[PDB]
Amino acid sequence: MHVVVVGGGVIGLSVAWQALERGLRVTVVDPEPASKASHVSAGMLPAAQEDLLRLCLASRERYPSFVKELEAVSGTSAGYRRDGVLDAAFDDESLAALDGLRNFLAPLGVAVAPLNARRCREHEPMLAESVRGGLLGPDDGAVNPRELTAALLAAIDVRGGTLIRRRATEFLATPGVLLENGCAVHGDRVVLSAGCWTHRLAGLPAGAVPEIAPAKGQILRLRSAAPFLRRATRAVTGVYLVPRTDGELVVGATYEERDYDTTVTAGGVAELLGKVLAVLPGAAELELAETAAGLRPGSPDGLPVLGWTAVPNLLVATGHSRIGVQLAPITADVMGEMLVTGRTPEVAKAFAVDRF
Amino acid sequence: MHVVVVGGGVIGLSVAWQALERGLRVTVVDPEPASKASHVSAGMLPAANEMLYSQEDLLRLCLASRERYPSFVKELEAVSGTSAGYRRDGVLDAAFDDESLAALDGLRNFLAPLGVAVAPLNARRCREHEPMLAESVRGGLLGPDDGAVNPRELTAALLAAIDVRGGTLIRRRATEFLADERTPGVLLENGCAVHGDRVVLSAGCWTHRLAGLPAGAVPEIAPAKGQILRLRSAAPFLRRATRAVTRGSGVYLVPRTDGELVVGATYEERDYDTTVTAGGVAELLGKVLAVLPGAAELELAETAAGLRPGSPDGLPVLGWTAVPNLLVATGHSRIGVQLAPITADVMGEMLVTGRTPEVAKAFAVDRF
Ligand SMILES: Cc1cc2nc3c(=O)[nH]c(=O)nc-3n(C[C@H](O)[C@H](O)[C@H](O)COP(=O)(O)OP(=O)(O)OC[C@H]3O[C@@H](n4cnc5c(N)ncnc54)[C@H](O)[C@@H]3O)c2cc1C
Ligand SMILES: Cc1cc2nc3c(=O)[nH]c(=O)nc-3n(C[C@H](O)[C@H](O)[C@H](O)COP(=O)(O)OP(=O)(O)OC[C@H]3O[C@@H](n4cnc5c(N)ncnc54)[C@H](O)[C@@H]3O)c2cc1C
Repeated sequence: MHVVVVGGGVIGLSVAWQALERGLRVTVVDPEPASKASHVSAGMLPAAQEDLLRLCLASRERYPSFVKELEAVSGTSAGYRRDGVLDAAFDDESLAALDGLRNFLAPLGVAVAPLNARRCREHEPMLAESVRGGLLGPDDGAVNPRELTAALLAAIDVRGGTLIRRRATEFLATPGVLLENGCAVHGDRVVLSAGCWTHRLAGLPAGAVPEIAPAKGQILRLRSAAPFLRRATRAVTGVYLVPRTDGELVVGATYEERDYDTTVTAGGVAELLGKVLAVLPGAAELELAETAAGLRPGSPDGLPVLGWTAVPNLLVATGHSRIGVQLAPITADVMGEMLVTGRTPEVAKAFAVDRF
Repeated sequence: MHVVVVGGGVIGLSVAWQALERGLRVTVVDPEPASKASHVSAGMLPAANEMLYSQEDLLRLCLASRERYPSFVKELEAVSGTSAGYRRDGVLDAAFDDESLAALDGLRNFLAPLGVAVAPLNARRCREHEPMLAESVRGGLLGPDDGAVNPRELTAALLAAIDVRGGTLIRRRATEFLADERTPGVLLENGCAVHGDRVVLSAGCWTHRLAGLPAGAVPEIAPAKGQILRLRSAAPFLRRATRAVTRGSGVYLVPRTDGELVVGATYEERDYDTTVTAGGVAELLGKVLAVLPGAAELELAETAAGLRPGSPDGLPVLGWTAVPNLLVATGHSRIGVQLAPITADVMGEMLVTGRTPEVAKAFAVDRF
């Protein structure tokens, strides 16, 4: 059977890859794959709503083997680091949220080591002395989404998946899509995973797909020749600080309701620099190498949108908002199953399209 | 006669242009003209400031350049058929606390004797001239006859003009000064040589680093790093070149006609480093958003960093060296765009007459 995946960010690429891994034939339609939210994304993979939590822990459990399998097929690196994740808090408010977080994670078998202010500074010398304590998640990490999507693209190629670099301009009642150049592509199944543009595809029957509203996020990248920070760090007052091996240090992110605007603004960059310098005062001399902005794919109730629509053979896989890099593997596994079996794995039932 | 100008930022391009205008033949040596401090520069053309209070000679140099700027630009656009991006809509000096409002009183008294139009403005009048100022504005001064230039457009014109008048541009690095010959010259990185009747060094903070210079000839032109940024809106955000002071620190806000808004600048001692840093950009954004809170929505379009050419005593270095037929024209530090015209006029005279105009005597090389 043949599945057409509309949109090729981290969510359609992963989905398309796993569909191939399950012996399906796959076409991905996207004029510029891995160019949007997935391009600017930080790739923090923090452990962290019961249903969503369960979805995240499953994706978490799966991440290591997902990456292993992907590198094997692709002969490429996905840039997955498992050096643990440091949660650092700097005031009463934030130190209390850590207690809540640690209590939320103990029952579920997630390694979480509480750290007092001192222990925090020993794990990360570059933290400001105002640090009040933290949590260490030694089994967690972070990925470089740019490397992850590059691998997904390589793997999809190796397995003979087709990539069409054109815009899907219309959905056709088997299902298919019209492309901007006039050519058409039908398949046995169609999967929409076009981020915050999913619901904007002309020809979708009213009510089929809910509004995947964009949530803007500005983000920046600093650099030093040698890495500045020891490991993926969350500093709460939340700012995400993700060191790459080559000296890049990602700093995200703003969360904003600005429709589809992706302008990098004085306000946003000032917000981010303010946070990083408050908790990493030595970051003052790091080079500001990049500033960017992307759109998170939302949903009317803030949770992912996975499974069948009321339109036969039309599925969706979107609305991962703040954590799609994190949810990418489980989403891929889940949609694989759905396509092959016709049934919806238990862990995904909460995110059916029909709930609206 | 033939003059070789080493270095082609705003100071050698202007100098070279005026030398041509005076019928000299001119060669400019610079691998990438107008690429350094002159590229990042804001182009504020302020009359005077706290810095000139205890510096009568420099003040006199600045006021002369100020007087000359309008006609300099007129003459340059005429020769070049190009715009230099000189705006004369006046300059707004805005203050935001007691400290800064008092410094304005001092500044207004400093400028009245020198024939500089300066209109005091109360907090209300400030907000009427510039609606985007924060409501904490405490009062200002308007300098209606002052303005600002876009250095990028100014150097483009200088380059066009120099071309039109048959000046030669050699896009190579001068690697060595050739001393002790009938005439002075420079060796280039590609091995070719260029002599002239006069040589003028105007290579910013690299001037003193040219191999072959006799010891003591040129003093240390030490770099002073400055980061600067550019914001943008489709329609202009700020009405005119604005200086805002608060909490004992200043920021320059220079609107261009196309919506670009320049915001400078940091002053830092980092030798020759021109890295744009988290610290520097945070400094600048902090200042602009404090006094222009609406600037939060503006696009951050560009960040940059440049090296100001300094001098052992902080004043320009103009005139002859102890090496015969070897002149210099550098060390303008924070205000070379402002001083560019007068510097050009002055060096023209020096080359043609052999004498040093009175206004420039204070900046002789030999003072060290
Ligand atoms: C600043 C920022 C930081 C983030 N940090 C993290 C983090 O640290 N950890 C984490 O887990 N998550 C993070 N996220 C979230 C995560 O990056 C996103 O949820 C995820 O990238 C969504 O993937 P997606 O493929 O659904 O959408 P996208 O990556 O936006 O991909 C959608 C694709 O659809 C395509 N498309 C659009 N219209 C059409 C059409 N008509 N035809 C064909 N194709 C089309 C586009 O070209 C695009 O490539 C972050 C997001 C942002 C904005
Ligand atoms: C951030 C910042 C903001 C500023 N804002 C203002 C302002 O608002 N108003 C104002 O008046 N001034 C301002 N200035 C000052 C102004 O930018 C400088 O004083 C002026 O640029 C000095 O220019 P210059 O031509 O001497 O040197 P530069 O512009 O540095 O030019 C020197 C040139 O020499 C060339 N060169 C170097 N070595 C060699 C070699 N061996 N052979 C050949 N060529 C060589 C270089 O390539 C370069 O093009 C600012 C400066 C900075 C850094």
